[PDB]
Amino acid sequence: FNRYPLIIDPSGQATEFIMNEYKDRKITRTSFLDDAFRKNLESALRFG
Amino acid sequence: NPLLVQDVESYDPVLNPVLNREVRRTGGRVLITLGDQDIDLSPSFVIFL
Repeated sequence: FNRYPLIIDPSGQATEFIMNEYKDRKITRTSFLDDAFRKNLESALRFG
Repeated sequence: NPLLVQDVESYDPVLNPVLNREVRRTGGRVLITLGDQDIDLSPSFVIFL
């Protein structure tokens, strides 16, 4: 991808595939509704 | 990077977390809170006063 992907997975397989694929890089699952989105976003932007 | 600091009689208390090794490990990084901003502490750092 060039632009960041937007995944549409009604079955939930793609999210677990992404979890497994980037697990070695310490991938974090968050949500837009969660109030911790700001801190997680800033931490990701500063530390990969 | 190794660091040598002179005039230690004018010691800056900003070094207190660094000398105390008050590190916070999260996400594989080693976070040191130098004042108000977080810095990823590289393991090769050393300071001599």
